[PDB]
Amino acid sequence: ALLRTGKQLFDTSCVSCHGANLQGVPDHGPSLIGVGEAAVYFQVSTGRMPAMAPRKDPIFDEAQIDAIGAYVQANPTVVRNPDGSIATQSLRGNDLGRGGDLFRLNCASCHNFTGKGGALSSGKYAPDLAPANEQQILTAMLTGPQNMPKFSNRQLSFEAKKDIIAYVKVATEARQPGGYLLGGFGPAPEGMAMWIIGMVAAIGLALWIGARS
Amino acid sequence: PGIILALIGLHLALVWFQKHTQFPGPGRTEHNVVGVRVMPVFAFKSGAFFAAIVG
Amino acid sequence: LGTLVAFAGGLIKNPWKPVVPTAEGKKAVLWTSGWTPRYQGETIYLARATGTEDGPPFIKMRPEDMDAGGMETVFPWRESDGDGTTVESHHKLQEIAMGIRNPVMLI
Amino acid sequence: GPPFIKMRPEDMDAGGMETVFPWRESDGDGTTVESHHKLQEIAMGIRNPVMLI
Amino acid sequence: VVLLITGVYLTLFFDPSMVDVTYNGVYQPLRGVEMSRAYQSALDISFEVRGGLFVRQIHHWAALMFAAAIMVHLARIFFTGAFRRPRETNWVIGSLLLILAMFEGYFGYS
Ligand SMILES: CC(C)=CCC/C(C)=C/CC/C(C)=C\CC/C(C)=C/CC/C(C)=C/CC/C(C)=C/CC/C(C)=C/CC/C(C)=C/CC/C(C)=C/CC1=C(C)C(=O)c2ccccc2C1=O
Ligand SMILES: CC(C)=CCC/C(C)=C\CC/C(C)=C\CC/C(C)=C/CC/C(C)=C/CC/C(C)=C\CC/C(C)=C/CC/C(C)=C\CC/C(C)=C/CC1=C(C)C(=O)c2ccccc2C1=O
Ligand code: HEC
Ligand code: HEC
Ligand code: HEM
Repeated sequence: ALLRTGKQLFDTSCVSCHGANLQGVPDHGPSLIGVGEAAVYFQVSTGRMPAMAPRKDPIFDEAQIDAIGAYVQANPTVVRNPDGSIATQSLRGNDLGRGGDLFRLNCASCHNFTGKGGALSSGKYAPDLAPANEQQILTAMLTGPQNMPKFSNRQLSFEAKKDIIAYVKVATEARQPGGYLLGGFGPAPEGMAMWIIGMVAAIGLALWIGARS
Repeated sequence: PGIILALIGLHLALVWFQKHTQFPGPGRTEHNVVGVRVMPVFAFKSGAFFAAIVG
Repeated sequence: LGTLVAFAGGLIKNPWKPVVPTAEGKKAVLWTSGWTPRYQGETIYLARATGTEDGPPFIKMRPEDMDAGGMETVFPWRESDGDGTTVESHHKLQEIAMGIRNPVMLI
Repeated sequence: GPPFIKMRPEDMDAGGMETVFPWRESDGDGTTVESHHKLQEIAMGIRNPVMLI
Repeated sequence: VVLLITGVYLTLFFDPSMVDVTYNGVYQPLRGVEMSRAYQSALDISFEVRGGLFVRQIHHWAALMFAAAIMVHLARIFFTGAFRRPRETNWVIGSLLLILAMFEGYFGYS
C-alpha cells in the first residue's frame, strides 16, 4: 500500500510540477526518473519541496515521505536501521582525520573550514551545516542539490562519507577552547572587535586620565 | 624587532630633546611648555596607563 | 663593492637553469608541471586521493566512476610510484601531493 | 632491508667485541614506514647499546 | 612591550621547520594527518603547554592593538600639524616604523 499511497500523494502535489509519468515538464520541473528515495527524502525533509529556496518545515511527516520515496523508487536508497528506522548514529565514522582531509578537499571550498556559509556568484549561496542531521548530510552529498556537485558512491565510498559525517558533526558542535567564537570566520570579526572594544576602552582610559581643551 | 627597537629609540629621543608641542591656550606661548613636571605626576600617570593597557 | 657582492651573492639563483628532466631534455622548473612526460610515451593516470594511508593514497579512475554532474580533483599517477608502503614510494607519493601545478579538475 | 641482524654464538671469535641492540621480532626489517620508525627509535636510545665480548 | 615579552615566551616552544610528520597528539580530529613541524609546534603550544593558548592569544591581540594605535596616532599627528618644520624627520621615522610594523605582523601570522 506504499506504492498506492505514494502515487495519490504524488498525483495531488507533484504531477503539477514534473509530470504524469515523472518525465519533466519543459517549463516547470525536472525529470526525476533516475533519482532514488534519497533525493525524495532530502528534498522533502528539508522543506525545499513543494515550492513555487532556503530550508523550511516539511509538510509531509515521515510516513507520506516514505510512501512517496518508495513510489518514486519503484519507477540511491536511504539507509535504515535493522529495526526499520532511519539511521542517525550509525552513519558516524571513526577516522576523524581522514574525514577532515576529505572535507577540506571536497567541501570546504563552498561552506567553510568549519561548515559556516559561503557566498556563490550572482545570488546563490552555500548554507550553514549546523541544522542538518546525518541522514540529511548523506542524502545531500548523494543527490547533489542545486549548484552542488553530485558525489557518486563510486567516487566517494560509503566509509569515506561516514568519516566526513563524523567530522562535520564534531566541527559543528564542539566548544571553542579559546573564548567567544567571533562568528567562525577569520580576522574580519577580529578586527571589528579590536576597533570596537579594545581601542574604545583604551581611548576612554586616555580621556579619563588626561585633560582636554 | 631589532630595527623597530632602534627606530623607536631614536624616535623617543627626538621627542624628548625637541620638546613637545602644545595647543594654544591662556598661558601658552611659542617659547614655553605648560604642563606638569615628570617626577611626582607624569611618571605616576604613565605607569598607571601602562598597567591599564596590560589589563 | 667587493664585500657587498660577496655578502649578497649566496642568495641569488638563476630561475632558468635546466634542472627538470623531461622527455625532450632538461627544462626549467617554471615550465614543467608533473604532468610532463618523462620518457616519450609513458602512461600518466588521472588518480584521485583517498585521504587514507591504508595502502593507497592515490587510486585510478574509470569513466563510470562519476555521474553527469560531479567534479573530481585528480593528480598524475605514474604507476612506477606505487602505493605508499615502502619509504621510497611514500616519498614519491608525497612529492606528487605537494606540487603547486599538479591538481586538475575533472568534470 | 635489515639494519639489524640476529647473532649466533659462532658468529664471533675469542678476541671479538660487538655492539648489540634489543631486537624484538615484531619490529621487522625497515621496509614499511612503521617498521622504519620502530628501528629508528631502537637506534636512538641512550641506554640501548650493549657491549658483548 | 607586551609583544616583546610574549614573543620571548613563545620562542621557547616553537620549531620553524617545514619537514613533514604525523600528528599522533591529543587533538583527536587531527590524528594521523601529515603536517609540517611548524604546524605541529603551534598545535603543541596550543594544546599541551599549560598557558600557551592564553599567551599566543595575548600576542595576537597585542599585535592588532599595536597596529590600530599606530594608525590613530598618525591621524592625530597629521590633523594637528605636529609634523611641521622642526619635526619632519620624526614624521619620516614614524612612517618607516609603520611600514615595518605592517610587514612584521604579516610575517608573524604566517
Ligand atoms: C589621516 C591620514 C590617512 C592622512 C595621510 C596623508 C596622505 C597624503 C598620505 C598618503 C597615503 C595615500 C595617498 C592614501 C592613504 C590611504 C591608504 C591606502 C593608507 C594605507 C595605510 C594608512 C596610512 C592607514 C590610515 C587609516 C587611518 C589613519 C585610521 C584612523 C581611523 C580613526 C581616526 C579612528 C577613530 C576611532 C574609531 C572610529 C572608533 C570606532 C571604530 C571604527 C568603526 C573604525 C573603523 C574601522 C577601521 C578603521 C578599520 O581599519 C577596520 C578594519 C577591519 C574591520 C573593520 C574596521 C573598521 O570598522
Ligand atoms: C642584569 C641581568 C638581567 C643579567 C642576567 C644575568 C644572567 C647570569 C642570568 C641568565 C638568565 C637569562 C637567560 C635571562 C635574564 C632575564 C630574562 C629572564 C628576561 C626575559 C624577558 C622577560 C620576560 C621580561 C620581563 C621584564 C618586564 C616584566 C619589565 C618591563 C618594563 C620595561 C621594559 C618598561 C620600558 C618602557 C619604555 C621602553 C621606556 C621609554 C621611556 C619612557 C616610557 C618615556 C616615554 C615617553 C617619552 C620618551 C616621551 O618623550 C613622551 C612625550 C610625551 C608624552 C609621553 C611620553 C612618553 O611616555
Ligand atoms: C513547479 C514547482 C515545483 C513543485 C510544486 C515541486 N517541484 Fe520538485 N523541483 C522543481 C524545480 C524547479 C526543481 C529543480 C531543482 C531546484 O529548483 O532546486 C525541482 C527539483 C526536484 C527534485 C530533485 C531533482 C534532481 O535532479 O535531483 C526532486 C526529487 C523533486 N523536485 C521532487 C518533488 C517532490 C517530491 C515534490 C513534492 C510534491 C515536488 N518536486 C514539487 C519544482 C517543483
Ligand atoms: C559550491 C559547490 C558546493 C560544494 C562543492 C559542496 N556544497 Fe553542499 N551545498 C551547496 C549549495 C549551493 C547547497 C544548497 C542546496 C539547496 O539550496 O538546495 C548545499 C547544500 C548542502 C547541505 C544541506 C544544507 C541544509 O540546510 O540541509 C549539506 C548537508 C551539504 N551541502 C554538505 C556538503 C558536503 C558534505 C560537501 C562535500 C562532499 C559539499 N556540501 C560540497 C554547495 C556546495
Ligand atoms: C614587534 C611586532 C610583532 C608583531 C606585530 C607580531 C605579530 C605576530 C602575530 C600576529 C603572530 C601570530 C600569532 C598566532 O599564532 O596567532 C606572531 C607569532 C609569533 N611571534 Fe610575533 N610579533 C611581533 C614581535 C615578536 C617578537 C619580538 C618575538 C620574539 C622575541 C615574536 C615571536 C613570535 C613567535 C615565536 C611566533 C610564532 C608562535 C605562534 O605562532 O604561536 N614576535 N607574531
